[PDB]
Amino acid sequence: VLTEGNPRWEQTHLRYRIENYTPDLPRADVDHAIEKAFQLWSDVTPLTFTKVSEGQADIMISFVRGDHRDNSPFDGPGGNLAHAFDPGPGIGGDAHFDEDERWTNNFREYNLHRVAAHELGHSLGLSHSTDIGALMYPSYTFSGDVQLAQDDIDGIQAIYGRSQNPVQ
Ligand SMILES: CC(C)C[C@H](N[C@H](CCNC(=O)OCc1ccccc1)C(=O)O)C(=O)N[C@@H](Cc1ccccc1)C(=O)NCCN1CCOCC1
Ligand SMILES: [Ca+2]
Ligand SMILES: [Zn+2]
Ligand SMILES: [Zn+2]
Repeated sequence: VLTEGNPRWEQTHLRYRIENYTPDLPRADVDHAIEKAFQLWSDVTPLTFTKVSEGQADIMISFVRGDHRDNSPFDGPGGNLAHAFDPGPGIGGDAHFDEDERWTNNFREYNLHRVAAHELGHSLGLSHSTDIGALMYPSYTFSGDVQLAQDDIDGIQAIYGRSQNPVQ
């Protein structure tokens, strides 16, 4: 079961920029994990996201460590892995990834795509789920696959509406 709060982007076409990259995995793997995480939400709602190299983007992603000037510092390896801000200007919608963690793209601890998809749901306005199988559950889990559970479909669609088009 979810628990939704309030703020939500009053525009269906957002833009995002990936400020920097983890030296842990190739640039293309980072770009693609982020892209694929956005693609999940886009599959069930009328939202659209566009990667931007520069200019004003709505969602700014960055890998940071410890105190990164936003009043909520990271803790090093383990524990807090990342965090995103709910819809709004400035840091609203932004997502920071704890650089102290090793970011992977497989079963090895801390699959970037699995954490990014979770965080980005926050940037859209999603609260957490109680359902241990949903994507918005409060702690990291990797079934080997990352697809929205009913809880996630329901929570996000309640805010933005459902898609018209099928999926794949
Ligand atoms: C679900 C995850 C993919 C993401 C999750 N990230 C955040 C955690 C809260 N971080 C955070 O910084 O919260 C306050 C905040 C929120 C927004 C902006 C600024 C500040 C979230 O999704 O709400 C996380 O780091 N969770 C940690 C656990 C944790 C939770 C909150 C705070 C600190 C640690 C985790 O799963 N880490 C995996 C290891 N463990 C640790 C022990 O329990 C079993 C899981
Ligand atoms: Ca950490
Ligand atoms: Zn931060
Ligand atoms: Zn969360």
